[PDB]
Amino acid sequence: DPLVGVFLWGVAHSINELSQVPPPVMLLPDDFKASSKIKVNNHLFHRENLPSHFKFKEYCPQVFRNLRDRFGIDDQDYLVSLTRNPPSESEGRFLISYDRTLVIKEVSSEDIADMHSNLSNYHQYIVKCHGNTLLPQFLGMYRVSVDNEDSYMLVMRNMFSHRLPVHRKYDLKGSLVSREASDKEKVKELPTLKDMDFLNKNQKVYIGEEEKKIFLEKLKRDVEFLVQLKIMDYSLLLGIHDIIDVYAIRSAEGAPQKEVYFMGLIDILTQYDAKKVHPEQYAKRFLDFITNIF
Amino acid sequence: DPLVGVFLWGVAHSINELSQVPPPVMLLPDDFKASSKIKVNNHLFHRENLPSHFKFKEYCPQVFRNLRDRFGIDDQDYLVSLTRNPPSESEGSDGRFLISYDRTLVIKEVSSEDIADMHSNLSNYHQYIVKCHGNTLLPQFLGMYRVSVDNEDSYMLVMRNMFSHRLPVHRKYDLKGSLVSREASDKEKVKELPTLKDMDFLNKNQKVYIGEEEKKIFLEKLKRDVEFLVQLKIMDYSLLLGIHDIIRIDVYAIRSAEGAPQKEVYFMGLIDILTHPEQYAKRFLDFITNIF
Ligand SMILES: CC(C)c1ccccc1-c1nc(NCc2ccccn2)c2c(ccn2C)n1
Ligand SMILES: CC(C)c1ccccc1-c1nc(NCc2ccccn2)c2c(ccn2C)n1
Repeated sequence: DPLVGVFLWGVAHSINELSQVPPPVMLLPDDFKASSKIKVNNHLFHRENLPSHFKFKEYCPQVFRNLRDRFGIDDQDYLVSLTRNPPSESEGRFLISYDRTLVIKEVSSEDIADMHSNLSNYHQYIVKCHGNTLLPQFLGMYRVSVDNEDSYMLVMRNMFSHRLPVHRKYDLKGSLVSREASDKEKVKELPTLKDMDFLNKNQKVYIGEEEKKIFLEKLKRDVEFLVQLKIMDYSLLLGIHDIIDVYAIRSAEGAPQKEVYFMGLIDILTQYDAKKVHPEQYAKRFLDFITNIF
Repeated sequence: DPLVGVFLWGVAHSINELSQVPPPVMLLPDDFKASSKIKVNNHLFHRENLPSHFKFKEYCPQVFRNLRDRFGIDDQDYLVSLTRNPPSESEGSDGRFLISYDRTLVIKEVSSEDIADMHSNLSNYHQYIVKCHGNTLLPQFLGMYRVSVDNEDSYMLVMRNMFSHRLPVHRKYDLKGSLVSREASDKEKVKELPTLKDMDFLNKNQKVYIGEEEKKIFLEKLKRDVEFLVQLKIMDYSLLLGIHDIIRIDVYAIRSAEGAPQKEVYFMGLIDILTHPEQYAKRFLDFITNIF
């Protein structure tokens, strides 16, 4: 595909540019309004793999580089992960690094515009909690272009594992209205189940009091932050593996199952799928709901 | 300097793109109309070394890559030579003129009008080079670029150095064999290594002593080189002649004969070039055949 080829070229190009720049000690207001653009135009050359006209734009290169650092990702390992072997495509557009450490989700221009408003607060928040959050870990944000058709790509750390594959998968909002996976959905090998499917299966999460106190104190301040930003309609992604992964929690010793849990916050924007009441209230309902999965 | 920074960035960038492409076995007519352009534009990012706005264009990437190959230059060694260390500047050309740190390459700024002319003859030049197996007194063109910094485009042209990477030139002549007197000005002769001309050559009574075998070869080369320049309707070219007195790769170099009055090394090749002419050639050949 052209869009992926240009994307992988652009990542390689931008990481190389950044190796020349030394990392600042401190970000500045302008670093969050910054970009790097490249317009390439090969006439009667290179016919292989890339198109002859394309653009590539990295949003806030200094901020994303600092976020990669703060989430313990090295710029060379980031490049290796996205380019050394091609990413796989999952069901817009939604790709996983060969090594299954990273996720690349196509988004809309209006999504990029939303991301820009809160990137500064997000950065402050990340510094303040030392990269330790259930929120998505944003690693980079790009606009690849092919003949005046722009496509916005957004890279996040995978909330799921590089090794242990997910057997069951839930999107939990704690809605008053029925949240049920449709029949169309349940024909998939690993379908995205919802609130009602969770309650009907009588699913519980068994992790132990120490681990749970930590997880819920994390979720509380993550959610308080989302309220602060006047954001809502987020879900807890919950993946379960029946028998470095920053979102993973082992089953307690007492547990009725040898299980590993993967939990983090998501959105229509940040969902692990292709692109398709007051916020203080949404939070309280949401927290009640997900406090009762243990 | 911005222009050199962008130039060296572009060379590195263009050689890297070419490492992805495998070299064709055969060029096509389109390879000689081809180009690679890049416009970079960083808003609020990294006002350091490169500017935030610039373009870079490589003319005929496939053709210059084939020419580098045909003149026995490896694309990696070419990149190493232009970028590993910064080039030095000389001030004897009508624009910028740089020498690779390793003194194997020369980078001469030219004009848009020059580039337009030189483009039309690159195909015939390529034919000619294949036909003579890279072995010519003409410049060995290795690459051809347009770096742009603000509104201001500057066309750069890379050639193998006709002079040496080791043995430095002590004396230096530009010979046309003009009807008018060609004389170095007084301003000039104050320089450490001045560019002397026809009349200065004749007055100093300079001769070139190389031996009849080596001279027959050199003159048969110059004849077909010059016949080619006529074919291209080109004139106002000079023979560059540099001399190393033995008091202290090089494809243009010839050692003094045994019988010679001096242990000297000569560097000769054609310059101010790839674009009445029948006349210019005859005068030019007569003149330079009489330097031996
Ligand atoms: C806090 C949020 C992660 C974020 C980080 C950086 C910069 C901006 C944002 C953002 N994220 C959106 N959604 C994604 C989302 C929301 C909640 C949980 C998980 N993922 C947003 C907005 C504004 C409207 N929407 C829909 N801002
Ligand atoms: C065109 C050049 C400006 C020039 C004009 C008149 C007379 C001489 C020269 C000259 N030619 C050098 N190189 C040999 C060379 C030149 C061109 C192509 C290939 N090779 C020079 C310098 C200074 C250092 N070098 C190495 N000047």
